[PDB]
Amino acid sequence: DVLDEQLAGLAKAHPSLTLHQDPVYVTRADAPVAGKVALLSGGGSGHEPMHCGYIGQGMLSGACPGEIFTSPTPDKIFECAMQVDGGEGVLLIIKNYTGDILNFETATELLHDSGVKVTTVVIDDDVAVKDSLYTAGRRGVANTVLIEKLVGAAAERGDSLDACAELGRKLNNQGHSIGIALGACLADNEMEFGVGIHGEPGIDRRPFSSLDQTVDEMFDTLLVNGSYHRTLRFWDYQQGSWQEEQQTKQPLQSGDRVIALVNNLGATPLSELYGVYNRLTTRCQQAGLTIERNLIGAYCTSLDMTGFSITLLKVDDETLALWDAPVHTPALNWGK
Amino acid sequence: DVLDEQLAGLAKAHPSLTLHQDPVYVTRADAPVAGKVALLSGGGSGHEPMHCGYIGQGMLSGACPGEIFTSPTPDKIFECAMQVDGGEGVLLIIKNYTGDILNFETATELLHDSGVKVTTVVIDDDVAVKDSLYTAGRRGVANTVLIEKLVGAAAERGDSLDACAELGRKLNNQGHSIGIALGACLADNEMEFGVGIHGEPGIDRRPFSSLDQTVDEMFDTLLVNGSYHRTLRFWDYQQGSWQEEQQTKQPLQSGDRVIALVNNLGATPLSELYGVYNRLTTRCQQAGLTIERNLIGAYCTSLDMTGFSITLLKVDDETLALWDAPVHTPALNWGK
Repeated sequence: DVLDEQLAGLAKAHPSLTLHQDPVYVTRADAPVAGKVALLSGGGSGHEPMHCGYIGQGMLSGACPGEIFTSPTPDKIFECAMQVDGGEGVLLIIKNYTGDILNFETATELLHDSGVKVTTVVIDDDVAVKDSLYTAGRRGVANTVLIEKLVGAAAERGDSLDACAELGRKLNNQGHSIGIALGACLADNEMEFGVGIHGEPGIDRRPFSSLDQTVDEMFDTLLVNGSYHRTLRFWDYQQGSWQEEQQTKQPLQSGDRVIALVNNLGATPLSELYGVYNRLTTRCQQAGLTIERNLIGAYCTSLDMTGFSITLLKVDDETLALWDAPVHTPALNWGK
Repeated sequence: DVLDEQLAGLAKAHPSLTLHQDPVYVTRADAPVAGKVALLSGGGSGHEPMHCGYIGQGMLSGACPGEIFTSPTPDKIFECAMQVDGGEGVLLIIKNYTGDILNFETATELLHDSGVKVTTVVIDDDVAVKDSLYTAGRRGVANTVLIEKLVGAAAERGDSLDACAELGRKLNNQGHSIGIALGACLADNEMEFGVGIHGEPGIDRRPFSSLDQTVDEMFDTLLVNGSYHRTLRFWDYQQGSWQEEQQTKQPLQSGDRVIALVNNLGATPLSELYGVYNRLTTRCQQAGLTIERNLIGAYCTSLDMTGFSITLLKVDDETLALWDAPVHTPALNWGK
């Protein structure tokens, strides 16, 4: 099995990780880490390094890869959570797709019944389409990475489960993303505008004229599709039930300070991502948005898709301190 | 100009870098760093992050990007060297291509004529073809990155120009690389075996049967094409002349300890690189090679070429300590 070989490769390359079998999941080699909230995510294979490359101090305690573009099954999530539980609870970060929501929610209930204190954060940052074939609402994409790092820092600092969960839900309401594909993982010189990370259709297919023009269209969409009201359920561990919570996003606005992630969906040359970043800084400056930090690279992919996404996450001094906090993972590494 | 936009993007993304104009080159924002050997490289654009993503503490003092797949002109190299000169010499790392050799060698003479103490290291690690399209000898490829890190660590701790040069030349004789392409940056299910990073032809075109079989062919070739005797010129700054030096490489052999770099030439998914790494570990174990450290990712590219390269560099305890030493650049970051 090729997925087997790929995960074996991951494990051999990174002694800081432990690959488990029966069921398969990956954790930090030092898990369970006593006295800290444990953070977990997962989803289909094919988005590497999301989420396995984000396992480590200051970020995820473990992750649960599934088959290609397919949520892991509940047994993997349950077993991974039980392995990383440090006695302060486990927070599950779930990207908004039919499969992931079902499987992670099932695992949440199984955990609660086994006495594990658990709650959830749903990610729905893709501003492009509401109600795509495999999502109720908006899709969860690259802002998931930014939230993992920020919530990861908070957990590492010693924040409680509730505090980590509230922070995750708040950041989710402040991050906005959009992706484009020039070719899947249709017509030449044509792009899928607002594509999903499993290849889901976007807003439309339209001509590619230039990188700068494409970035302008993506940026404009982030500015105008920002307003959003919807229900997101979260697990209330005190009552042992799902709580429907209305959640509101405000549009990005002049005066906002942001973290920008220019993300390779798979086969875009880094040179081009820097070109994208250049146009993006220009547009943010014109719109009154201050980019405070950035990430540019392959962080949330879709196999070998030719395309890229832009994520802008509103932040404040406190959030920037969490960003600057140390992180030690395969894909993201920085010290104090 | 697209290149202009991409370099501006690089500069805006990384305050640790300074982009210069008239002529264009990039340096560490803190250069010149007094009292340390300054390390520089450069080459065509289209291999990002090599070399601009390696500018930073523990690695390059600056780099000189040229036009796509084209060496920078001598003025860019000269001005970059003068900007980073810290009074202890400048070491130029040159990949072995007709253009790069001519331009860096011309810049070397100009520097010497201007009173700057300089010397060079030529990289010729690609074992695939001798006398390719644009190279006298063997081509300089991804081992250039490992050498920049190792010599970069040596310069950073205060080693002399001579010691840094000697180290680079020694490492060059110990590193071996080969790349393959499935599609350029021809026939279906066929690969260019031993492809060059500018898209130069390889050993041959052959069928692609599986990832594991491809890795086996690549690995076998590294084992059998290892032995190599050739002349590499270096600048003798005491005599003010080029010195023709015979240099010898031994084949990789049972008992060797190595650093392995599995490198995306452009559009290979990370999942596939881990699969490559998994097979590579098996083959190394069978051959008696101990992999002590690895790097897996997009480190020395060829636009959006679909393909990857494998580099194995023989090392010892001293070299491993240089590898583990702190490095803080756009592409590579680790501390103690």
